[PDB]
Amino acid sequence: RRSIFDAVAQSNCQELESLLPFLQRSETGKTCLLKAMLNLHNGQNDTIALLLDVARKTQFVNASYTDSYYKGQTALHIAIERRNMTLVTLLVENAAANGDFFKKPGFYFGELPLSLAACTNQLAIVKFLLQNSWQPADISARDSVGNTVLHALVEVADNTVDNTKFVTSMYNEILILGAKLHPTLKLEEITNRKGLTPLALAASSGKIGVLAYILQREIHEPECRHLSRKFTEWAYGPVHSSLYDLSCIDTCEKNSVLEVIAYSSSETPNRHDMLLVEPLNRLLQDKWDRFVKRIFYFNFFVYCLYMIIFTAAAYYRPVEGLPPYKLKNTVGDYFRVTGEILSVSGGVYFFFRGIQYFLQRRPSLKSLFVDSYSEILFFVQSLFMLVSVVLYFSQRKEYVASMVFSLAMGWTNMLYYTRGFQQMGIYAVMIEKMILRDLCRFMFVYLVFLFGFSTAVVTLIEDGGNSYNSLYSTCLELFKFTIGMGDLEFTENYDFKAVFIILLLAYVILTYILLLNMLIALMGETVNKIAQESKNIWKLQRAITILDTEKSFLKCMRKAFRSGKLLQVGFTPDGKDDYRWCFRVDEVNWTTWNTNVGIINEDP
Amino acid sequence: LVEVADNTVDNTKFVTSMYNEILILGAKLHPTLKLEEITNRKGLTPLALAASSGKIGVLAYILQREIHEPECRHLSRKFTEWAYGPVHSSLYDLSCIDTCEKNSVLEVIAYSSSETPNRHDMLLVEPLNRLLQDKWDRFVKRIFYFNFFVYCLYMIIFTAAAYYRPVEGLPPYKLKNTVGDYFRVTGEILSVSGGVYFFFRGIQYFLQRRPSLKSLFVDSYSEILFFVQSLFMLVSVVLYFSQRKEYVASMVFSLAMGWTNMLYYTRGFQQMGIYAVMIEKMILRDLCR
Amino acid sequence: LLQVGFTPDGKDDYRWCFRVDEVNWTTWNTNVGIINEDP
Ligand SMILES: C=C(C)[C@]12C[C@@H](C)[C@@]34O[C@](Cc5ccccc5)(O[C@@H]1[C@@H]3C=C(COC(=O)Cc1ccc(O)c(OC)c1)C[C@]1(O)C(=O)C(C)=C[C@@H]41)O2
Ligand SMILES: C=C(C)[C@]12C[C@@H](C)[C@@]34O[C@](Cc5ccccc5)(O[C@@H]1[C@@H]3C=C(COC(=O)Cc1ccc(O)c(OC)c1)C[C@]1(O)C(=O)C(C)=C[C@@H]41)O2
Repeated sequence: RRSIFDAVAQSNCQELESLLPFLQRSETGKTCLLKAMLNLHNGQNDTIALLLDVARKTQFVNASYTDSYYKGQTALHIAIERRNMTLVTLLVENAAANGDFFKKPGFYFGELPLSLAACTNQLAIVKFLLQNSWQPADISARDSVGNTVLHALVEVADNTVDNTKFVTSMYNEILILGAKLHPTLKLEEITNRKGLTPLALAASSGKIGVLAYILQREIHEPECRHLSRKFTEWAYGPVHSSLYDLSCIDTCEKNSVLEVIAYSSSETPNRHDMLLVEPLNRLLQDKWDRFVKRIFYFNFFVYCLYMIIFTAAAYYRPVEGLPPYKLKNTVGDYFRVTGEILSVSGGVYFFFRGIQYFLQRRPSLKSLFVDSYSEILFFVQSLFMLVSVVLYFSQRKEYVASMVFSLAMGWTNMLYYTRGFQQMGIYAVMIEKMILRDLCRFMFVYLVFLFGFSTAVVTLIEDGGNSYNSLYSTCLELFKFTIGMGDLEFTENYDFKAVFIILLLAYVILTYILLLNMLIALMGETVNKIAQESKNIWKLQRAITILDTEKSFLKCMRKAFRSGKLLQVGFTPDGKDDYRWCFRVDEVNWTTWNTNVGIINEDP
Repeated sequence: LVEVADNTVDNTKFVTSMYNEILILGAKLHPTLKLEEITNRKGLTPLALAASSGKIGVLAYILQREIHEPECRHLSRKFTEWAYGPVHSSLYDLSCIDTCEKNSVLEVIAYSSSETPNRHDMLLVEPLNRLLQDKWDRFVKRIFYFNFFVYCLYMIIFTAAAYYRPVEGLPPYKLKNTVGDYFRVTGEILSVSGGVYFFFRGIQYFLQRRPSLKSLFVDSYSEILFFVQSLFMLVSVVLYFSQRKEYVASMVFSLAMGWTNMLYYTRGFQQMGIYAVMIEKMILRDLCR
Repeated sequence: LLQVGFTPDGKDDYRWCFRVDEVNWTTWNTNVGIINEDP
């Protein structure tokens, strides 16, 4: 064994030739062929052919490494990786890499020779394997996870421009070849174990390039034209109207692309930019303009009424006695009690809606305050209302201490409804983001400074006065300096006036002049950085609003409000009458001058 | 060759190319001799000299250089452990980047007196940033957080003991059998011990580094502030045991400084470390004018 | 501590290395000198 391995590594067949007659007369698992293939330089491994001939003259071709790390690897995989067309053909003429190296430091390409060839830019080897006379590869085969070659191609994509160009081109080539070989089979419809298709997988994983390619792709070849999603309804001059498939973009049995993009947990790289693709933005705008805007405005109006009733009923709360408060025959009492009942009902409604959302989505802690700010705020207001009810019926007077907070939250939650308008939706987005990010840092630093100087000042004071020798009072008096209401001499119970005035001046210069102006500068810089990002965040928020409204209204009319019209785009390869729910859009282009064919309809 | 380099793009290309050529020829003629190991009178090697003088181009060339020629391959620092497809894992030498007998590159870059042109950008080279992040994640983060926690405890004890200072009489204040007096005296002892500790640490730093006056407030802001707080504490002690009531006039200042020194510990976090950096720089530059 | 090759006179060039991975689509595998046979 050692001598054979040494001869194979040395690329010398003299020792192997001498030992062959002797053999005839007489943890890893690597075979002689695998070792020869691995230890090959510039195709200098010549012992492979002799070893294969000897093995045939004496099952060895399929020998594979048995190690869990490299389980399943064979000579064909090594040849394919090495980019040896001749060696690959020779090995094929005369499996799945399940090893941990090839599972989801490692490289994932699927677990089939066809997938490995497809993911590596060896198109010729893909073609040869697909139409190899000795043995053709199975285009529809799936690995352990269930990914096909198309799933593997989607997984490989990393949004790099060259990588995107590759993955899209190879996807198109494999699609066309698969259609040519097996017209009946629908390759894209296949799903992996998780249940996602290549399009759904691309939308879920954030691969914007693959999604953009798939959504709007046209194959002009008459041989394979049904493998397209964007057609051309007609064209007269520089004007032409086209269609988009919208097959599983609007409503799909498993999961549509819109809801996969919108309901992503923000771990997806670029959810915000994934809705700018050609069909999706226009589809969302169509849904907004058609039937969602009126429902949104009605919801806003009803919330306004609820808040007005809540404010009126809380303003006129009974003040004399202890809760609960017995009813009175006066009409005012009846109206007040009606207001309280309506407020409590609204609180319960929001409580249940928040619980429903948190169960359905199961957000993680990190993304809880980054993707569900509005839901958290509404749920917290409902929680305050319910605590207020519990205290009120427990003969406690602290219920008001809860109620007011809820009431305050109520009004400040009206900003949620500013997402129906672009220019105010962006303003609310910036308010949210600044509150989340900047104020935490600013307040940590501010409180460090304030507490340090308040402790120093109250230590200096001796109260011997107005009992200013209190930490709370000194903290409040030093905080007043920040809001332009600070008295420089608010006490005289100190033995040393110079120390007191020096401390106050230092605090004023360090916080009022330095920290606050620095915060102004940082807010200005942040406004510039996120001028465009806020627009994308607002668009995502409105898209989620549209999806929620449509899902809620599905009960009233599940399929009545469907986007796009059913149209015939051509004939199927086997039958005819290729009917699909298309979404027409027009376009005008002076430069190119009408040079194309395939206009579905004769007359514009 | 290192001395000649002036960080110009053409100059850098020259100096690196000639360095490589001379290295290869020297290896061919005299394989046994290790040319780079030689040092000048000051004791620096070409790599250490490049790191010290701020020559970022020469440092970047030296740190990550591979000579594929089989004749002279050991004259390389960045290898290639393996490669399967578009994925490959490589290695870096780290010979005298982490620990060196004379002076490692990391400590030469970090402990430079800011006269070096571009200390700040010299840590972005391929091995150094990842090496520092590895050290942070592995064993330094926990010690930093423990130090922050202990400083928080010290500051809380100091604040509590200074808040309840005796007000009637003249120092020193005789002890009382009450438990509150025992706790207060324990707080004072702990505060004084912390002040002495920071005093000695500041003296140690200033002796080891010997900063110049110009760079004193540009490279050792935190050290100066901690030393000044310790100085205030010691002056407070001296006045307190001299039967003077002005010790409080010192103590409070120290106390104030104490809390505002917590910002030193915001460098364990990027987004607040940058904020503290800007506070420092603005205080130094803009407010004077 | 890892072995990176053989010294010009002796052998077993051992040094304290710091491994890092890299991924690159564009260039397509064209080099030699991989220290280890198997990834
Ligand atoms: C859950 C969180 C973060 C939060 C809950 C409450 C207590 C809140 O204080 C904060 C912390 C705070 C405290 C003081 C000033 C700023 C922030 O911020 C919000 C939270 C911050 C707001 C600011 O107003 C808004 O953000 C409205 C709003 C903006 C964007 C939205 O998409 C939105 O949809 C619901 C609502 C107002 C309060 O909710 C309010 O009215 C009360 C009494 C305190 C504010 O805690
Ligand atoms: C050595 C110097 C420059 C200094 C020492 C003290 C007296 C200081 O005033 C200054 C001058 C001054 C006075 C008033 C306003 C701004 C600046 O600035 C600092 C110095 C300025 C600060 C500002 O807070 C900080 O800078 C905290 C800090 C930031 C960055 C750090 O890396 C850091 O590490 C220790 C600490 C607070 C004081 O130290 C403080 O608490 C007291 C009572 C006065 C401030 O002199």
